[PDB]
Amino acid sequence: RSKEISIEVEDIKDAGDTGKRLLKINTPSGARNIIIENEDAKALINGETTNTNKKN
Amino acid sequence: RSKEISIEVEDIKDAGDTGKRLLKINTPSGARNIIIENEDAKALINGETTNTNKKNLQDLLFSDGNVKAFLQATTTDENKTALQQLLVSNADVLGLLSGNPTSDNKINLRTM
Repeated sequence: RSKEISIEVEDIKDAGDTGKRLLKINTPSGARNIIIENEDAKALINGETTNTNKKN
Repeated sequence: RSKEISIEVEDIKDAGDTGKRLLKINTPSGARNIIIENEDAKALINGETTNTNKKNLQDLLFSDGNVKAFLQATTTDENKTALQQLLVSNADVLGLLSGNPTSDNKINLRTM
């Protein structure tokens, strides 16, 4: 009868929507895409800014 | 096989690598260390920036190189010429600010 019963993210009944997205994410870039909504701030944190991002 | 299901993070089969690291983390600082890969951006968010972090953040924030030199408080004579042009529109006054006005600038500055 198995040994571990590896649950999945959606089995965690009091996890939040952003919380489940973060738990599923594999890389730091993916996490930043979830967490940072302001596109200019995200661009700064990614070290990749256009002239429009810089002005903003 | 059953007492209670006090599962652990690695029992969650479809959790991602970053997702499991975040679920295990205890503090906001730890979470920021996982999520933010750019060291200059992480330093800004932590409110703890070196002069190198500041210069690198200025590179992410501003496109104009003459403006960037001004913000670093280190300007060449070429940077100064360009910055003068952002600050003053009169061509004869720009001649004066250069320290080397042309003959025409000199005549016009006296008239002025």
